[PDB]
Amino acid sequence: KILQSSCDGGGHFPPTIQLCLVSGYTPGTIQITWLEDGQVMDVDLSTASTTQEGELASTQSELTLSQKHWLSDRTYTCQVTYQGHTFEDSTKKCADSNPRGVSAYLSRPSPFDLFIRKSPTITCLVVDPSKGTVQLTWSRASGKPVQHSTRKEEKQRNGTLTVTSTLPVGTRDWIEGETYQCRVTHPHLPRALMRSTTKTSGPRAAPEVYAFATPEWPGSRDKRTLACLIQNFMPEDISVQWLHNEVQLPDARHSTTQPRKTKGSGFFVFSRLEVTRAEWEQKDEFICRAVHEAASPSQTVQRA
Amino acid sequence: VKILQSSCDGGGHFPPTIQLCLVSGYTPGTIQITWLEDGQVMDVDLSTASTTQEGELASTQSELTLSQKHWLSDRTYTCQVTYQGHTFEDSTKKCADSNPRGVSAYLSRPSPFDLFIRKSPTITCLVVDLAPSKGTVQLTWSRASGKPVQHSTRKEEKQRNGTLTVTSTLPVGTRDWIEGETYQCRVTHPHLPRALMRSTTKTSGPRAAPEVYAFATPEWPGSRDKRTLACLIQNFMPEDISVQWLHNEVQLPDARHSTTQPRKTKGSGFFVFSRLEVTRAEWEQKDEFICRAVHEAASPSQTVQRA
Amino acid sequence: KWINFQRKCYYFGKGTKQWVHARYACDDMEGQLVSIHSPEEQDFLTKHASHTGSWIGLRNLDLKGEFIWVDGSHVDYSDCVMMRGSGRWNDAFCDRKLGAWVCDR
Ligand SMILES: *[C@@H]1O[C@H](CO)[C@@H](O[C@@H]2O[C@H](CO)[C@@H](O[C@@H]3O[C@H](CO)[C@@H](O)[C@H](O)[C@@H]3O)[C@H](O)[C@H]2NC(C)=O)[C@H](O)[C@H]1NC(C)=O
Ligand SMILES: *[C@@H]1O[C@H](CO)[C@@H](O)[C@H](O)[C@H]1NC(C)=O
Repeated sequence: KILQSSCDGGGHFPPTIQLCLVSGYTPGTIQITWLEDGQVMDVDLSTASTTQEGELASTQSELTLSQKHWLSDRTYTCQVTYQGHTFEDSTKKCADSNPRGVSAYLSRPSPFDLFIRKSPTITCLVVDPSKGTVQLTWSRASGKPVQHSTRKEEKQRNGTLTVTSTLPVGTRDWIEGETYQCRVTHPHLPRALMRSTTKTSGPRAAPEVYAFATPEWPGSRDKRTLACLIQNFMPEDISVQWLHNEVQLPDARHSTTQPRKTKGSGFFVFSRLEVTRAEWEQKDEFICRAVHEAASPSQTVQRA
Repeated sequence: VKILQSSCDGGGHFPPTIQLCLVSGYTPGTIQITWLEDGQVMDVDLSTASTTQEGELASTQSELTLSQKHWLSDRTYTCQVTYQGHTFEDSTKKCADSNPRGVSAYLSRPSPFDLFIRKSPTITCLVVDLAPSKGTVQLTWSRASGKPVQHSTRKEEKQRNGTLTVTSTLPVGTRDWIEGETYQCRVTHPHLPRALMRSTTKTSGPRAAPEVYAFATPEWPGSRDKRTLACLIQNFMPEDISVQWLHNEVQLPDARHSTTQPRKTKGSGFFVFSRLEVTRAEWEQKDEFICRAVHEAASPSQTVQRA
Repeated sequence: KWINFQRKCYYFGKGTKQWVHARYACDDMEGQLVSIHSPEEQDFLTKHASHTGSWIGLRNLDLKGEFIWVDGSHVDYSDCVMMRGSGRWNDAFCDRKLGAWVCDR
């Protein structure tokens, strides 16, 4: 049974939140893993301690969390692995008696899928359960036929059902200006919820890519940082990728900031990449490729 | 001594039975534990006491069982500890619901420029309200210890998207913030069933000096008079950072200059990017652009600048 | 109530509070946090010292870097600094809580 940190006299939340407490069991090797709505958290944040009392063994884990992380409405799960079964226990911030309605989100396809991969896809993420009667109907603005979407449902640990529908859209059809409609129906909801997205019609501008390298700093020798600036482009849709030895580096390695407006019409994005001594010695060339709607030639703007 | 309440399930629903209290280590001796209900002594049969000796210091824990109707009725429980010096007190109360009807409040820490250079630190409470109806957004201010606070500038700005946003700027002490004082805030609305409580303090933990890097963009076809300046400030903790742009010994305002949100490095530290656009008349008159960065761990005198 | 030594009065308060919260308690009881300058003064504090630890009037302003006492006097005889059960001092966290505090007037 998980035990959370209590609030003060007034009812105000403390800056640091402490969780978890595991009951007595038969002596043996145990595995404690922290989760954040189906995502494994860092082991350094939690502290483990085992104490033997009489015949049964007791263990306690303590995870420290900030006030902004706990009050952001996120469910934490303590995964216990012993004898190859697994025992789950979830903890959440004090909530109301089920407020608001069912919300659906329809996102535009990324420029990588639209130009490089040539396979653009639209995902309909709907957050909800009483009964498994969530229907996702697909239709077009003109009245053209559509292919069947991959309807996959994932029941979350917080007691909610999330079903995604991936529809394969045409490459030439999206650039021309086709609007894709979606219909979501539920017995609890009175009116039929409908969400539709299309190509962001407005001004078009070619992005300006700038490559920068950081010099040697006292303390660091093996590791170096690469900074990239992509500015003056509309719409906000942009794909940032780093290249080394003609091949694309993984998405986890490079970090990209949210599209922010310039002091002018356009948008700007910053890219950061951390590289080791073995990378530049083998090949001293780092090119950051940017994919955009108005980009030329063939929607590819790259700078070394 | 610290009181630990029973956690809610996955959905956020309250459990039928609530378990509280935990008392820290002390010098061996006879102790007295008494349970209170807003200044009223509760029955001894409801609570269970157990003493455990660990090394040299003795540890004791009390567990009081309460029904869901008793805990959610908005009542404060106090654990009175009597040992040598007379009395000791720690209070526990119900947690106010977060995001009621799509209403979120944000309380930010004061920027290092206002804390060290300007010497006037201020805390802003930005609350986003999606449904602007007949009622008030009362922003009550209080301290963790119970010290008096000055009146905050309550200004409301109705946005074009159909939402109301009210900000409360509270003037906090310079020496009080560094020492470790926690500032509490209470948000109430007549249409909303439950209140909103958000509190912030000085992030006590590891300290690291920021690494400032200055860069200039070359000539691009189309643009001739205007040029852009890029700055990188990395490897620093906590996330609180102030970014300033200087030209002819005079600082530049919030306009032209743009700074990204503090993002985590693949490591311990944090990183921020700064962008500034300059005209041909600026570099010809003076070809020097210094970007100033203010941080808690920064040296010398909380000033790290690069040209 | 205050136990006397040399000429200065000393109060040995008990209760789980932070360094800043313990500082307000000394102000309400007419005075301020304990400041040590004499080597013989440390011997008296060890006699009434708590096993958990007691908060002392040593703090960091960060602007200068060096540690200065609560009143404003420079440190001669030897992040919020606490006093151990043995006698010697060590660096500790600002948000950290202890069940003992010492005030002087
Ligand atoms: C139970 O846990 C799940 C975790 O998967 C929570 O679902 C998450 O809910 C948020 C808020 O509705 C979703 O974020 C939204 O994403 C869209 C698309 O990127 C964006 O446009 C919105 O601005 C927003 O950030 C998030 O995608 C969603 N996660 C998944 C995988 O569906 C769920 O809300 C939790 N339940 C409760 C009651 O808190
Ligand atoms: C409305 O505008 C404000 C501007 O500050 C923004 O913060 C908010 O997210 C906007 N709301 C919606 C629904 O876009």
